[PDB]
Amino acid sequence: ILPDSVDWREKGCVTEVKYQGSCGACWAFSAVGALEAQLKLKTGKLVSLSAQNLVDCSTEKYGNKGCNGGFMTTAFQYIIDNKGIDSDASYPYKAMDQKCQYDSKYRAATCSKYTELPYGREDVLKEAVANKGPVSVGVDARHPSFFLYRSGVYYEPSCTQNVNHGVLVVGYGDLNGKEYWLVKNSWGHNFGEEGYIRMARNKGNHCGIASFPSYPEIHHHH
Amino acid sequence: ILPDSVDWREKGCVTEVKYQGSCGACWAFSAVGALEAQLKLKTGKLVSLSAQNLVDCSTEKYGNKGCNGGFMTTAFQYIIDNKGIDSDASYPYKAMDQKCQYDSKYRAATCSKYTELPYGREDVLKEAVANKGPVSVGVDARHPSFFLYRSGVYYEPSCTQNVNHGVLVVGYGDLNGKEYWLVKNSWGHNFGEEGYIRMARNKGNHCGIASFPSYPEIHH
Ligand SMILES: Nc1nc2cc(C(F)(F)F)ccc2n1Cc1ccco1
Repeated sequence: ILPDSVDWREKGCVTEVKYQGSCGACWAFSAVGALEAQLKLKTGKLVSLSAQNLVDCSTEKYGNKGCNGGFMTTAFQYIIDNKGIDSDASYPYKAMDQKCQYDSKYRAATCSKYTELPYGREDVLKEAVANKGPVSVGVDARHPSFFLYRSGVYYEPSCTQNVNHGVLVVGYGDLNGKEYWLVKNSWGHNFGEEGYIRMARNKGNHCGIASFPSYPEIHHHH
Repeated sequence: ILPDSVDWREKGCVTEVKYQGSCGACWAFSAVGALEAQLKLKTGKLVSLSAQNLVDCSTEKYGNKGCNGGFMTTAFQYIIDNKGIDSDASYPYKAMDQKCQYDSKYRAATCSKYTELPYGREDVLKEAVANKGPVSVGVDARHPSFFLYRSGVYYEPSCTQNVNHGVLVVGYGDLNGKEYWLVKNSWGHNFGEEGYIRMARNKGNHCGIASFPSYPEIHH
């Protein structure tokens, strides 16, 4: 039976909010945020993983376009196929397309698989957020109400299920009975509530938050 | 000689900042803001003009796509061709595509002509803002730095001269040695400084602000 509220920040499973600047790397930040939590759960160590490693290395054979966008699922697939991802410390974020510079010497995490949740199932997304960890999702972020959000529970009647922005669901709850998803963005600590947005939950897959969810798992490190 | 600083809000030539919502009508808000200023300068009365009238009626013939974007200059051409535009009060903004509902009986303004300024010429834009009125421009707004802007003079190293968002230049000045354009947006009061942004001026056509400037005129 699921908790009424979850916040993976309280379990030490969520790194500081990142700023993607003028590079469309939301998909890469979403993916490494999902994997960071799995690394903490497995090892007890919270380590920022390299979004830049994904931008530079999870490219055309993964359907991804670096600063012009990508899939969280095919990011996880790169990490599986590459047998690792570098720490952010070793392979820092530059907000631009670079040649691949992955070095196994600075590998900080691996990925053995990823799980894709069923389209528009907010009940199933709630289970995965409670029991597995933070979940990579897409939202429709193409609304001034979204990018000028300051606080409270975001609800936008003009929102669609056509997602265009990769974000991380790190919990859920309710604010005076308005249910929400707790979403970590990569627009820096000045966006929203110190980089987070609470987005309407159980309002018909609002902004497509449950449209294409996925989460990675870790098997071996050595 | 041109003034050091200009602000057309000081002459009562600028309406309230509007909120376009989820409809890409920035081109329409920019076009009516530039015409609103000429209407005040002509009649002495400040009247908000119908961005919706443009979205609905300045369509295929003007290369405009309503909530999917358009051009301030072809909007001015619609007003010239149509022999008017309704007030915002008579033809309210709905943030969606609708059938043309223009009615000459609620006409609040006309347009006799529009002028397009030369590409990249911040000196010529300054002359127009000083001597003519607010100028419709496009900027490159596709930068988190732009939509997160809170105060000061916006400078983005990643900005390009490929413009995508219509806005209105209502002045210029110098804040702490940073030259700026004073820009009215259509993202409501929670964007920037109560709906305005100061954008870097004389920094090589920053964010394309002087790429495609235009202003309308009224004769009667
Ligand atoms: N002339 C002109 N006005 C423009 C307005 C916009 C804006 F998005 F801000 F509304 C973007 C481009 C614009 N151009 C250039 C052009 C020349 C042929 C096609 O487009």
